[PDB]
Amino acid sequence: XXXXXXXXXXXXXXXXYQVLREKAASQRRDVERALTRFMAKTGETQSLFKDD
Amino acid sequence: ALANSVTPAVSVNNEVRTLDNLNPDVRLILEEITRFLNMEKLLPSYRHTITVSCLRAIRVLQKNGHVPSDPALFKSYAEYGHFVDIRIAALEAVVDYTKVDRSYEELQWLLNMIQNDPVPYVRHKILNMLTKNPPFTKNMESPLCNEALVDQLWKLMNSGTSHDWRLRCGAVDLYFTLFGLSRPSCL
Repeated sequence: XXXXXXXXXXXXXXXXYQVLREKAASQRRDVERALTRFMAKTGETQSLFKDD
Repeated sequence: ALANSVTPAVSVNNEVRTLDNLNPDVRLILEEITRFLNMEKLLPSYRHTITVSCLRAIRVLQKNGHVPSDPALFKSYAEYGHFVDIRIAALEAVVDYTKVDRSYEELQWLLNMIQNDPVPYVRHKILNMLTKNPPFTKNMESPLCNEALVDQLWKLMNSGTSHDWRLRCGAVDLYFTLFGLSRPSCL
């Protein structure tokens, strides 16, 4: 069958529900912290300690 | 619930002032309250109630010696052009700050803003929860109300309070709490 016949390729399955929504919530947390740092260092700033 | 994660016993000797970048889960709580404060600065969803809970959390962290006892954030959120709830939470915070810490100057600013602001309800609730949460407690007078604060409170009962009846009613409540059925031990 290595020479005559053939097959078909998909090459992408994970199917892990809890892992998928962990990845989605981690990406949401990353977007939160990224925009947090962005407009944290962008605009008018008052800190918690001195010069955070 | 993050505000109800009171951990008062981290600073054993001096851990208040950016020594450890204080550790280990208090910093994660600071990360989350920073995220929610900046989200409600960007999103805002319904009255900045998340910001009210975050300011209560920041005051609890100031009461546990992690973030140092500095009113300047609460001062900048007791300003005029905000929502009523943000301002009322920052004013509850600075009333409890004047209770615990010995900040006389922010009390002077608080009385001057009792005199000078156009919104009645913030004055109402300043006087209400200043009576509920009193500094300068009767017959426990360490921060020395007798110097000139008795005079200025007597003035604020007499003058500058012809606006509403209830503001001098709250000042009557103030003299109920502060040196009530006696002389104030001045002369």
